[PDB]
Order: sequence, then structure tokens, then C-alpha cells
Amino acid sequence: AENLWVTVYYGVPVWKDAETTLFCASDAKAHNVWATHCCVPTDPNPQEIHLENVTEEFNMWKNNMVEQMHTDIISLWDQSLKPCVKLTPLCVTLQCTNVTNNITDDMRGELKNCSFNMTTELRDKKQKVYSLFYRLDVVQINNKEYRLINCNTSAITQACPKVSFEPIPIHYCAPAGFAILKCKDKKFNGTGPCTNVSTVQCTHGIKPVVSTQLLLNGSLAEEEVIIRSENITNNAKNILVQLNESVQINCTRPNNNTRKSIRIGPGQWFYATGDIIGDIRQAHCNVSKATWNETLGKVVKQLRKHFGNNTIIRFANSSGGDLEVTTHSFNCGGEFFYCNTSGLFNSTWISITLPCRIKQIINMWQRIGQAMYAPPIQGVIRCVSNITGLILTRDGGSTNSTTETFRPGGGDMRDNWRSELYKYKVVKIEPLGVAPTRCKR
Amino acid sequence: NCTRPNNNTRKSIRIGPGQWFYATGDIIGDIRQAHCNVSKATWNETLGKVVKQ
Amino acid sequence: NITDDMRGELKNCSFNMTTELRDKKQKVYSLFYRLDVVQINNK
Amino acid sequence: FLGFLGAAGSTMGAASMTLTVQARNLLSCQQHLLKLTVWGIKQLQARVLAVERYLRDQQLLGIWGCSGKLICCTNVPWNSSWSNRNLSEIWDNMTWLQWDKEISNYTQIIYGLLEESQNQQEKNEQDLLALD
Ligand SMILES: *[C@@H]1O[C@H](CO)[C@@H](O[C@@H]2O[C@H](CO)[C@@H](O[C@@H]3O[C@H](CO[C@H]4O[C@H](CO)[C@@H](O)[C@H](O)[C@@H]4O)[C@@H](O)[C@H](O[C@H]4O[C@H](CO)[C@@H](O)[C@H](O)[C@@H]4O[C@H]4O[C@H](CO)[C@@H](O)[C@H](O)[C@@H]4O)[C@@H]3O)[C@H](O)[C@H]2NC(C)=O)[C@H](O)[C@H]1NC(C)=O
Ligand SMILES: *[C@@H]1O[C@H](CO[C@@H]2O[C@@H](C)[C@@H](O)[C@@H](O)[C@@H]2O)[C@@H](O[C@@H]2O[C@H](CO)[C@@H](O)[C@H](O)[C@H]2NC(C)=O)[C@H](O)[C@H]1NC(C)=O
Ligand SMILES: *[C@@H]1O[C@H](CO)[C@@H](O[C@@H]2O[C@H](CO)[C@@H](O)[C@H](O)[C@H]2NC(C)=O)[C@H](O)[C@H]1NC(C)=O
Ligand SMILES: *[C@@H]1O[C@H](CO)[C@@H](O[C@@H]2O[C@H](CO)[C@@H](O)[C@H](O)[C@H]2NC(C)=O)[C@H](O)[C@H]1NC(C)=O
Ligand SMILES: *[C@@H]1O[C@H](CO)[C@@H](O[C@@H]2O[C@H](CO)[C@@H](O)[C@H](O)[C@H]2NC(C)=O)[C@H](O)[C@H]1NC(C)=O
Ligand SMILES: *[C@@H]1O[C@H](CO)[C@@H](O[C@@H]2O[C@H](CO)[C@@H](O)[C@H](O)[C@H]2NC(C)=O)[C@H](O)[C@H]1NC(C)=O
Ligand SMILES: *[C@@H]1O[C@H](CO)[C@@H](O[C@@H]2O[C@H](CO)[C@@H](O)[C@H](O)[C@H]2NC(C)=O)[C@H](O)[C@H]1NC(C)=O
Ligand SMILES: *[C@@H]1O[C@H](CO)[C@@H](O[C@@H]2O[C@H](CO)[C@@H](O)[C@H](O)[C@H]2NC(C)=O)[C@H](O)[C@H]1NC(C)=O
Ligand SMILES: *[C@@H]1O[C@H](CO)[C@@H](O)[C@H](O)[C@H]1NC(C)=O
Ligand SMILES: *[C@@H]1O[C@H](CO)[C@@H](O)[C@H](O)[C@H]1NC(C)=O
Ligand SMILES: *[C@@H]1O[C@H](CO)[C@@H](O)[C@H](O)[C@H]1NC(C)=O
Ligand SMILES: *[C@@H]1O[C@H](CO)[C@@H](O)[C@H](O)[C@H]1NC(C)=O
Ligand SMILES: *[C@@H]1O[C@H](CO)[C@@H](O)[C@H](O)[C@H]1NC(C)=O
Ligand SMILES: *[C@@H]1O[C@H](CO)[C@@H](O)[C@H](O)[C@H]1NC(C)=O
Ligand SMILES: *[C@@H]1O[C@H](CO)[C@@H](O)[C@H](O)[C@H]1NC(C)=O
Ligand SMILES: *[C@@H]1O[C@H](CO)[C@@H](O)[C@H](O)[C@H]1NC(C)=O
Ligand SMILES: *[C@@H]1O[C@H](CO)[C@@H](O)[C@H](O)[C@H]1NC(C)=O
Ligand SMILES: *[C@@H]1O[C@H](CO)[C@@H](O)[C@H](O)[C@H]1NC(C)=O
Ligand SMILES: *[C@@H]1O[C@H](CO)[C@@H](O)[C@H](O)[C@H]1NC(C)=O
Ligand SMILES: *[C@@H]1O[C@H](CO)[C@@H](O)[C@H](O)[C@H]1NC(C)=O
Ligand SMILES: *[C@@H]1O[C@H](CO)[C@@H](O)[C@H](O)[C@H]1NC(C)=O
Ligand SMILES: *[C@@H]1O[C@H](CO)[C@@H](O)[C@H](O)[C@H]1NC(C)=O
Ligand SMILES: *[C@@H]1O[C@H](CO)[C@@H](O)[C@H](O)[C@H]1NC(C)=O
Ligand SMILES: *[C@@H]1O[C@H](CO)[C@@H](O)[C@H](O)[C@H]1NC(C)=O
Repeated sequence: AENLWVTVYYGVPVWKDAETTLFCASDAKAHNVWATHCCVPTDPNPQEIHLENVTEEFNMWKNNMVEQMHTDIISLWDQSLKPCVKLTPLCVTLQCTNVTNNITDDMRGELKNCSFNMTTELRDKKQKVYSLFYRLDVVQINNKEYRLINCNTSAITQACPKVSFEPIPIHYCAPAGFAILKCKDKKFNGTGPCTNVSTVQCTHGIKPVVSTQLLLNGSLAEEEVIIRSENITNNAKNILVQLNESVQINCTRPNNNTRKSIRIGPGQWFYATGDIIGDIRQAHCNVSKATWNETLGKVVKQLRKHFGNNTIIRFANSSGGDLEVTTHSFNCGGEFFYCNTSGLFNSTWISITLPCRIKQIINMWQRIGQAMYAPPIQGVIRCVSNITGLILTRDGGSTNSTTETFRPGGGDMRDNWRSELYKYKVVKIEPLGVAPTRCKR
Repeated sequence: NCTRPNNNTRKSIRIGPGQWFYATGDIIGDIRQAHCNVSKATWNETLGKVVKQ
Repeated sequence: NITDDMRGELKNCSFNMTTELRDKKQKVYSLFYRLDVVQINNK
Repeated sequence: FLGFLGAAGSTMGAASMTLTVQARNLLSCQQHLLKLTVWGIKQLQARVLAVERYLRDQQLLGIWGCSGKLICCTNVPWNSSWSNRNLSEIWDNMTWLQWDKEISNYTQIIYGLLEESQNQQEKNEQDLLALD
């Protein structure tokens, strides 16, 4: 008997979960690939709005913003290499020796001096050239004859020696008709409701840093070490540990290198690794022992919280597989390091020097079919970075509560973005609605 | 009904780095000619219908 | 093992082609149908 | 962008005062897009969609006889079966998100009725002695 009449409202504050494409924006201030694909500037003072009395459900494991970074990053890598010189002509039988001059025993057998016959700019003329190679990229044919490691598998191209891939913070912004909501609540699990939310135009700046086992240069939690997982009980899943204190790691490549330019064709140059100046030493990373053996103690108390009150926690080494899986894949200065992390996970709870290997022909994790040759860096390099989180894998689940074993794990590229896109959700705005009122035309 | 009666196999030949060429290999058993079968009993009637029209 | 109707229809051809390495060659062979193979100026 | 969603936790009645805040925000390089013609398309698709969504809502307001208005009355009675609540339970102590969840299944029934009502109104305007 209410006698009401369906009035119509437009501009109603109602939203629904949705999937759309986000666009990148930058600080303007930033030959770097992300300085060109992230041209639109963000507002210097983002218009964040607190929403009073709003409860919203989040789930970081089903967040499509993560999938978009994966696609955008691999897409750019495959565009940047588009105009550059192919190294197909270098897939020739090589003649190699052992580079034994001024070598540290740790480097014995690591470098090879290889000579070969390759063409010049003229179709009818050849030249004899030589360069140094790392053993990881050179494979013996049937003791002096060697092939490049990927000749029976993939095409090889030279990375453009002009384009920087140094991470730049980028921001993702919503398209018209959409909005991004953020959790500002505390100690968020990564899933479930949060009751302290706000509306934003764009995400905070996120650096597209890619690494394995250890997560570098991210957001450093806030109040405590937080451990997140899709399931925790299921030993097939990863555990992401976010630290509230950073651990400084110092990595270096001690050998002083030079370069030589070899004509590979008309207007096409190949960049080869030249002689090492001075002694030949092994690449490595330094982690302060005084910080690491405390950082894990914090992790253990929080890790025990999910398994038991009086149980033993053991940190073991990594398992078998490719270097991309078993080691810490670290990209720094333009070269690719594969570091041994066993020295960091060798203890039971109840200065550390890590040796590294260097690889130049990179079959990027992203796909099989094409490989990239990374030109050498002149002089020497040093890297300073922040370990901000760990990826652990549970290697137990067995019927013995006495103890449980964790190992370095991960390796999925998305594990490096999921932890930053963690606080955000994309929604669509739907402006029409109806409701009864006591008024008719 | 059409058929190709020869039992073939294939061989993969490398033509370049990451590039394969697929070549026709040996024929297993007798070598016979490909052909199609049309039922005479239907064809010589189908045309009669066409002719009237 | 040829039916007379197939006599002259197939050819066994061998040739020199490259391998994955710029400096190496291999000898291979394959069968071809006569429609796709044309005589130069008898083997 | 001074409240794009500020009224989300407000009651349905209170939130009726921000309709221009939400509406004005729903229809907000150089060489890169043409050198790499993947991104030119990705960007255009986002822009075309924002326009199409805007226009579909405007067409409905047109058909229902509510063009140019943010608040519009109709002559379709409210069915008690769509929500058995009185006005003091709807306009106060309830948000628009909650209301939308409650009504959802009846959205198409209501929209169909709004279109029928406007057509009946037009028929009555082609008879100069109408409504007497
Ligand atoms: C986590 O976050 C940290 C912090 O941001 C980050 O570490 C930083 O990494 C970057 C890149 O690896 C480092 O930047 C390099 O620093 C060296 C140091 O040079 C110093 O001394 C020279 C002396 O004249 C000064 O001019 C210079 O300003 C410094 O004081 C620079 O030399 C590097 O620049 C060269 O390489 C660039 C690569 O694109 C070129 O664009 C640039 O023009 C320079 O190259 C030129 O000189 C070369 C010399 O041989 C020549 O070969 C080239 O052709 C060209 O002419 C660069 O600035 C930065 O310092 C790091 N920060 C710290 C504290 O170490 C971590 O990497 C990050 N972790 C991740 C991502 O995992
Ligand atoms: C209010 O609506 C009911 C019908 O709504 C029913 O539930 C809806 C979700 C949807 O499934 C409808 O199709 C359903 O019918 C009206 O009752 C109907 O009236 C017609 C009139 O002839 C009758 O034929 C139907 O059988 C009736 N439905 C039922 C279930 O009895 C009711 O009249 C509406 N009231 C007003 C004021 O509009
Ligand atoms: C790699 O091999 C090359 C030769 O194939 C070495 O270069 C020679 O070094 C001797 C040293 O006195 C010179 O006299 C020759 O003229 C050099 N030859 C050429 C073609 O440059 C090179 O030193 C070796 N590199 C290493 C690291 O052992
Ligand atoms: C939601 O989280 C924010 C955290 O950013 C809270 O804001 C803080 O509130 C305290 C209260 O005294 C202030 O001192 C801080 O300065 C505020 N932070 C900022 C960045 O301004 C906010 O109060 C929380 N809201 C709710 C409902 O808990
Ligand atoms: C983690 O995943 C496991 C595996 O599915 C879940 O445990 C199983 O849940 C099903 C539900 O029907 C049961 O039938 C199985 O017996 C459970 N397995 C075991 C070993 O008990 C588990 O609940 C998930 N846990 C979390 C926290 O998500
Ligand atoms: C990382 O370094 C450790 C030691 O520095 C390597 O461990 C050695 O592995 C061999 C393999 O059987 C053992 O015989 C040695 O006793 C191990 N040393 C120690 C101290 O346990 C480990 O293999 C290295 N990892 C990689 C990937 O090279
Ligand atoms: C969030 O909820 C609180 C109460 O649950 C709202 O506060 C009320 O605001 C009305 C406005 O006139 C007051 O009359 C009430 O006395 C307030 N209640 C209390 C307990 O103080 C608050 O406004 C809500 N936020 C929004 C955005 O509506
Ligand atoms: C509106 O639709 C939802 C489903 O989209 C209805 O909820 C379902 O109702 C059936 C009835 O047997 C249940 O079996 C489902 O489990 C319900 N789904 C959920 C998510 O609860 C809802 O009842 C409909 N509302 C009206 C008023 O008809
Ligand atoms: C050449 O390198 C191999 C690598 O295992 C090593 O065993 C061999 O002794 C080296 N030859 C010389 C002369 O050092
Ligand atoms: C270059 O070709 C000549 C041809 O006889 C060969 O003797 C020589 O060893 C080749 N050089 C290399 C480094 O393979
Ligand atoms: C290429 O040759 C190496 C030689 O050991 C082999 O292990 C590898 O599987 C080969 N790759 C392919 C694609 O056949
Ligand atoms: C590492 O952590 C310290 C801690 O305050 C911070 O100041 C520094 O900027 C961090 N470095 C990076 C690369 O984030
Ligand atoms: C990090 O979390 C631990 C948890 O107990 C806390 O004791 C420690 O003080 C925190 N560190 C910082 C910098 O807040
Ligand atoms: C945190 O995630 C774990 C893993 O599924 C879950 O069991 C736990 O209930 C979650 N906590 C909250 C507050 O949702
Ligand atoms: C690591 O510590 C050792 C200790 O002597 C030092 O010699 C080495 O240079 C350090 N490496 C780095 C990258 O600082
Ligand atoms: C890294 O290098 C800086 C240079 O001053 C040094 O202060 C710091 O202690 C080094 N870190 C480690 C882990 O050795
Ligand atoms: C585990 O230890 C913590 C330490 O404060 C305690 O609060 C908690 O109740 C303990 N849990 C059990 C099951 O005893
Ligand atoms: C683990 O620690 C023990 C402690 O003495 C040490 O002997 C062993 O070599 C360590 N393992 C690794 C891989 O460093
Ligand atoms: C080093 O790690 C062991 C692991 O059990 C721990 O007992 C010891 O207290 C740690 N050192 C420091 C200074 O805490
Ligand atoms: C490499 O050695 C040359 C030799 O003079 C020197 O000038 C150059 O600075 C060195 N580069 C380093 C240590 O980065
Ligand atoms: C066509 O008919 C002949 C009659 O003997 C038969 O041998 C042949 O297999 C048939 N072909 C097909 C395709 O059925
Ligand atoms: C085609 O093959 C089917 C197989 O059963 C056969 O029944 C049919 O009669 C054949 N058609 C002709 C035209 O021979
Ligand atoms: C080779 O093929 C030709 C095709 O006409 C044929 O005339 C000739 O007799 C064939 N040679 C043999 C040995 O059958
Ligand atoms: C391959 O090249 C050699 C070079 O003398 C030649 O004798 C041989 O007949 C060629 N093979 C073929 C099948 O053409």
C-alpha cells in the first residue's frame, strides 16, 4: 500500500569488479625503454580519497593487474630487440683455448679464448677474429672444437647496445569509466576484506625488477614481517615473505674488460669481449652476516605462527634444475649473474660471500625459440641492492611435526610484481539505478 | 570417395638454427595411384535431372 | 614396387644442403612428385 | 576528482547529493604509438569503449523520457515483490551498493516497464482530448 513509483537516478556511486587494461604513466623526470613507453606524466599530487564505511573484498592471487605487467614487460623486450643485428653468422665452428694467463684457481676453466672464420662487409671476403667466452655459453663438439650453446635450438640476436633496461618506477592508471581501489589496512593477509580503503587515480610507483629466490628493491612491509601464501597447507604452493627491514647486498664483477667492434656485415656491428686487464677473479655477492642471521630469526617466529608453537624450522639449500631455478638470477649493470645462495640457507632454528657465474647468451625465461646476446661491459661493475623479501617453498608436509624444511623457491616472473600490486583492485563504475519514492510525473 | 593409397613416412631435416624442413620419406609397401570413386548408379541419373532442367 | 600407372611419377632426389652451422653441409635425400621437379637442360 | 567515490558509504538519501560528482568523471606518446602500432590500437580501444558506454546510458534515459536529468520521475508503480520495504528502510540506513545487490535480478523487468510506460505516454499525445 506504499504507492511508490520507481524513480530513476543517474550518477549513482555503485561499482562492480572488472577487468580492463591499465595504462602506464611516469614522473616525466625519468634511451631507457620504460622512459619511452611510459610517457604520460602522473599528477604530482595524486587525488586519493578515503572512503568512509566501505568494506571490500580483495584477493592478490587472482589479481589481473599482475598478468598485465607480465604481458607488458615481455612485450617491450620483444620490441626493443626488433631493429638490432642478428648474430646468425657467428654460429660457426669455434677453435678454443683455456685462457690460463693470470687466473685465480676459482676461475680455472671459466673462460675460453675462441677464434673463428667470419665474413666482412664484402660477400667475397673473410676475416679471422677472436673473442673471449664464458664456458656456460660454449659447448664442445664431439677438444678444441666448440659450438655456441644454442645453435641447435634457437635464433640469436644482439641486444641493442643503446637501450637501457634499468628499472624506472612506473604507475598504472585507470581508463575512463574505471577506478582503482586500495587497502590501507594493517597486516593484510593478501586475501579477504579490508575495512580501510581509498580510491586512487593510479598505483604507487613500481619498479619492474625481475629476480629469482630473493626479491630485490620492493616495498619494505611496514610493521612486522608478513608471510603470505595462496594456501600455506599445500606444499605445492609458494610462500612470499615480506620483510620490515632490508638486507643490504653488494655484488661485483672484478675483471676489468674492454671491447672490440667487429664488422659482421654492411652497416652491422658485433660487439665482442676483449682481453681482461689484470688478474682474472670470480664474480660474487656480499651479504652482511650480522644482519642475515637475525633477519631469518624474525621470519622463523612468524613462520612458526602458521605451523606450531614448539617445532623446528630448517632452512635448506635449493633443489635441482636450470640456473634460472636453482640460483639467484640477478640482472645488474647490463650483465646477468647467477649467484649461489646456499650460504644464506644453511641453518636450523630452535660477511657472507656468495660466488656467482656470468652468462652472455640468455635464453630468457619468457620463451623458447630466440636468445639474446648481452654485449660485455667495459671496466668493472658494482651493484648495491636491497633484499626486501624472500620466496620460500615448503619441502615437507610429511607426518612428522618435529621439524619442517623450507628451501629457496619461486622463479615465476610474476612473483616480483604480485607483492606490489598486492594492495590494489580494479572496479567499474555503473551510474544508473532505480528506487521507489512518493513522486510521479 | 577419394584416397591416397601410399603409406608415407616423414623425416625432419635441419635447415638452419631452430628451423626444420619436412621431407617426404620412403613409401612403405606398393606404390599406387591416387583416385576418386563416384557411384555410377547415382551419377547416371543426376545428370538426367540436370538435363531436363 | 611400382604399379605401371605410377611409373615416372616419383623421383628420388639427393642434394647438398646446409646444417645448423654456417661452415657445415650435409647430404640428404627425399622423394618428389614429378609435377614439382623440372629437368635442367637427365639426372 | 574530489569525491569520485566519496558517497559510497553514505545512505541512499545522502548520496543523492553527489550525482554530478560521479557523472562528470565518467568521460574524462607522440611517435611511440605509430612506431609501435600495437599500442595505438590498445589506446584507441580503451577510448572507444568509454564513449560507447556513455552513449548507451544516454540513449536509455532518452527512451524512458528522462533525458537531461540526473533525478527523474516515472509513472511505473513499484511492485512490492521487488523489495518489500518501506521508504524509511530504503532512503535511510542503507547504501547504494546494498540496494543494488537487493534489486539486481529485477533490473530488466523494471527497465522493460519503463520503456512501455513512455510509449503509452506518447500514444496519448496524438489525441488532442487526452487524459480528460
Ligand atoms: C636496486 O636499486 C639500486 C639503486 O637505484 C640499483 O643500483 C644502481 O644501479 C645503477 C645501474 O646499474 C647504477 O648506475 C650506474 O652507476 C655507474 C657509476 O659511475 C660513477 O662514476 C662515474 C665516473 O665518471 C660518474 O660519471 C657516474 O655519475 C658515477 O658517479 C655509472 O657509470 C653508470 O652509467 C653508465 O652506464 C649507463 C648504462 O645505460 C649509461 O647510460 C651511462 O651513460 C654510463 O655509461 C657511459 O660510461 C661508460 C663507461 O665505460 C661507457 O662504457 C658507456 O658507453 C657510456 O659512455 C650508471 O649510472 C647505480 O649507481 C646503482 N646504485 C648504486 C648505489 O650502486 C640496483 O641495481 C637496483 N637493483 C636491481 C634493479 O636489481
Ligand atoms: C508484481 O510482480 C508479479 C510477478 O512477478 C513474478 O516474479 C518475477 C521475479 C518474475 O519472475 C515475474 O515474471 C513473475 O511473474 C505480478 O504477478 C503476476 O501478475 C500477472 C498478471 O496476469 C500474472 O499472470 C502472474 O502469474 C503473476 N505472477 C505471479 C507469480 O502470481 C504482480 O501483479 C506484480 N504487481 C504489480 C503491482 O505490478
Ligand atoms: C687469445 O688468442 C689470441 C690469438 O688467437 C691471443 O692474441 C695473440 O697474443 C700474442 C701475445 O704476444 C700476440 O703476439 C699475437 O699477435 C696476438 N694475436 C692476435 C691475433 O691478436 C690472445 O692474447 C689470447 N687471449 C687470451 C686472453 O689468452
Ligand atoms: C586508515 O589507514 C590510514 C593509514 O595511512 C590511517 O591514517 C592515519 O591515522 C592516524 C590517526 O592518528 C594519523 O596519525 C596518521 O597520520 C594517518 N595517516 C596518514 C597517512 O594520514 C587512517 O586513520 C585509517 N583509517 C581507519 C578508519 O582506520
Ligand atoms: C590447501 O589445499 C588443500 C588441497 O586441496 C586443501 O585440503 C583439502 O581440502 C579438500 C576439500 O574437500 C579435502 O577433501 C582434502 O582432504 C583436503 N586435503 C587434506 C590433506 O586434508 C586445504 O584445505 C587448502 N588449505 C587452505 C588453507 O587453503
Ligand atoms: C654452492 O656452493 C656450495 C659450496 O660453496 C656447493 O656445495 C658443494 O657441492 C658439492 C657437490 O657434491 C659437495 O661435494 C660439496 O661438499 C659442497 N660444499 C659444501 C660446503 O657443502 C654448491 O654445489 C654450490 N651450488 C651450485 C649451484 O654451484
Ligand atoms: C558511517 O557510519 C556512521 C555511524 O555508523 C555515520 O555517523 C552518523 O552520521 C549521522 C549524520 O547526521 C549522525 O546523525 C549519526 O549520529 C552518526 N552516528 C554516529 C554513531 O556518530 C557516518 O556518517 C557514516 N559515514 C558515512 C559516509 O555515511
Ligand atoms: C538473484 O540471483 C541470485 C543468483 O544469481 C539468486 O541467488 C541464488 O538463488 C538460488 C535459488 O535456489 C540459490 O540456489 C543460489 O545459491 C543463490 N546464489 C547465491 C549466490 O546465493 C538470488 O536469490 C536472486 N534474487 C532474487 C530476489 O531472485
Ligand atoms: C682446459 O679446460 C678444461 C676444462 O675442464 C680443463 O680441464 C683443462 O685442464 C684445461 N686445459 C688446460 C691447459 O688448463
Ligand atoms: C679458417 O679456414 C681455414 C681454411 O683452411 C682453416 O684452415 C682455418 O682453421 C679456419 N679458421 C678457423 C679459426 O676455423
Ligand atoms: C643441442 O645439443 C646439446 C648437446 O649436448 C643437447 O644437449 C641439446 O639438447 C641439443 N638441443 C636440441 C634442441 O636438440
Ligand atoms: C634500502 O633500504 C634503505 C633503508 O632506509 C633505504 O634508505 C634505501 O633507499 C633502500 N634502497 C633501495 C634500493 O631501495
Ligand atoms: C620488524 O618486525 C619485528 C617483529 O617483532 C619487530 O620486532 C622489529 O622492530 C620490526 N622492525 C622495524 C624496523 O620496525
Ligand atoms: C590468510 O591466508 C591463509 C591461507 O589461506 C588463510 O588460511 C587465513 O585464514 C587467512 N587469514 C585471513 C585473515 O583471511
Ligand atoms: C666481500 O668481502 C670480502 C672480504 O675480504 C672482500 O674482499 C670483497 O671485496 C667483498 N666483496 C664486495 C662485493 O664487497
Ligand atoms: C656495500 O658497500 C658499501 C659502500 O660504502 C658499504 O658501506 C656496505 O657495508 C657494503 N655492504 C656490504 C654488505 O658489505
Ligand atoms: C604460542 O606462543 C604464543 C606466544 O605469546 C602464545 O601467545 C600462543 O598462545 C602459543 N600458542 C599455543 C598453542 O600455545
Ligand atoms: C653449513 O654450515 C656448516 C657449519 O660448519 C658448514 O660446515 C657447511 O659448509 C655449511 N654449508 C654451506 C653450503 O656453506
Ligand atoms: C646465528 O644462527 C644460529 C642458528 O640457530 C642462531 O642460533 C644464532 O643465535 C645466530 N646468531 C646470532 C648472533 O643470533
Ligand atoms: C681498466 O684498466 C685500464 C688500464 O689503464 C684503466 O685505465 C681503467 O680505468 C681500468 N678500468 C677499471 C678498473 O674500471
Ligand atoms: C574404387 O573402386 C575400386 C573397385 O575395385 C576399388 O578397388 C577402390 O579401392 C575404390 N576406391 C575407393 C576410394 O574406394
Ligand atoms: C564411400 O565409403 C563408404 C564407406 O562405408 C561406402 O559405404 C560408400 O559406398 C563409398 N562410396 C562410394 C562412392 O564408393
Ligand atoms: C626415368 O623416368 C623417365 C620419365 O619419363 C622414364 O621415361 C625413364 O624410362 C625412367 N628411367 C627408368 C630407369 O625407368
Ligand atoms: C655435393 O658436393 C660435392 C662436391 O664435389 C659434389 O661432388 C656432390 O655431387 C654434391 N652432391 C650432390 C647431391 O649434388
